[PDB]
Amino acid sequence: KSIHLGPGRAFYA
Amino acid sequence: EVQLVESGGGLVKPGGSLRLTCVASGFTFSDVWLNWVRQAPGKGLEWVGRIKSRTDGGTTDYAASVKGRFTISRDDSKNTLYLQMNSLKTEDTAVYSCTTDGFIMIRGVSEDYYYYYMDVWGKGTTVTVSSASTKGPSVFPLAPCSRSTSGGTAALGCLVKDYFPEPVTVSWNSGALTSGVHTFPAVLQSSGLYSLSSVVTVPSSSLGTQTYTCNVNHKPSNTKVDKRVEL
Amino acid sequence: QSVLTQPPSVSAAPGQKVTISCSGSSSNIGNNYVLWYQQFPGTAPKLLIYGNNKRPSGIPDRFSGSKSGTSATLGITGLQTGDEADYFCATWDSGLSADWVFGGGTKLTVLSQPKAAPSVTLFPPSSEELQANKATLVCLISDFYPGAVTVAWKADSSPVKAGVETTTPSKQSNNKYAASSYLSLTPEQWKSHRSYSCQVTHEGSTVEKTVAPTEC
Repeated sequence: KSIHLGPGRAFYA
Repeated sequence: EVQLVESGGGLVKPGGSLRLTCVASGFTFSDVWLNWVRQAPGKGLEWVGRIKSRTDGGTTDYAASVKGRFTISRDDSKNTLYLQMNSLKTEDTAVYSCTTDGFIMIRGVSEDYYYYYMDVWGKGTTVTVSSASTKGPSVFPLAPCSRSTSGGTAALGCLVKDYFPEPVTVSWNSGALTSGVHTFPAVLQSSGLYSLSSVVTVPSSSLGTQTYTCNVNHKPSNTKVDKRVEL
Repeated sequence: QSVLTQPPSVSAAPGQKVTISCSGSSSNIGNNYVLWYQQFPGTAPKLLIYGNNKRPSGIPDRFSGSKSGTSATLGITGLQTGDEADYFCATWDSGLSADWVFGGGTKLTVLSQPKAAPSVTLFPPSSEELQANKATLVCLISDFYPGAVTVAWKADSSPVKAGVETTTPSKQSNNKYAASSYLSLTPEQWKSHRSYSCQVTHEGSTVEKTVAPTEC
């Protein structure tokens, strides 16, 4: 599980 | 030695085109998303666009102020990022920088968090969209409106108007005068032209004892001007 | 004309503490996570804070960040002279292009010398220039510390925004600062008002000079 915090980023992974 | 180096900046007529390039080194360039950003003199930083990494689809996003006019592309094999700017406007004038999106990852008790940020920044390349071209200054005397007499000090000077490009050199009395001389940084007007002032402070009581002449030198236009200031 | 609003200037002595505010909307700071950067002249911005309040390794706990609603704050305590730099907030936009967005920047001064009020000199347009069909009033601002001012122009005591161009403040060779403001008008406009003023505000105090076309 990977959370992505930036513009244009798929929150989930 | 992680680094980003931009080039290609210069003077361009409004309605013109220009291509900037950014070369990356010291890191796996294909792994990262990249941004172009820009900063006008005396203004805040503004994001221009991004291009994602090939694994994330390689697509581009643009600021509403440049979409339709600017195009971003990368060449992974040459560690190179490009910005093709068409229909340039005077308001596109800025220092343009390339940046990567970096991250700090926090390993959570179950799951990993990725905090992204503009990480590696290039030093920037200057783009000037202006109709201005080499022009020597107009020079005018600066004297007080009110008769500046009796008492303490008086200020007198030279207004060095409307020249392009920088720099201008101002001396007083052929460099003999240095005490009380203050030459200010130039202001950039919306025409694309610079103006600066140089002032000299003297005792008021002393006013007709000698002369004051500013010697203005504009190397880019091979112009020199000597102007006496009478108070 | 900066997406996120910061104060242009802040200062305090070594040992003291300071906060720098950053004001936005629901669409940037409200929805997303705020970052802070420190930049020295000539140098790449350094990440100071991410995720509203997290410090990268190497950033000491003297730096702290917080967010509430649509504003964010950066705090610095035990100020060192090495902290004198520009600080700017960053987040991103929730719109279709997800722009990164930035504060305009705050220059922090760590006070090393007493505050100095600016010397202000205001010159009228010259007789020569008026005959060139032009008129520039020239306001020269020097010897102030810390290095920030705001300049306002008045004609017949009413505000004038049009035709004004001010430089950023610049470091003088003596560690104080200088700035310049130019008001451009037509000769006929010049001759139309009774007085003109350049008003420089420094640290809550204003120094003003005036000219009147009638002397010249």
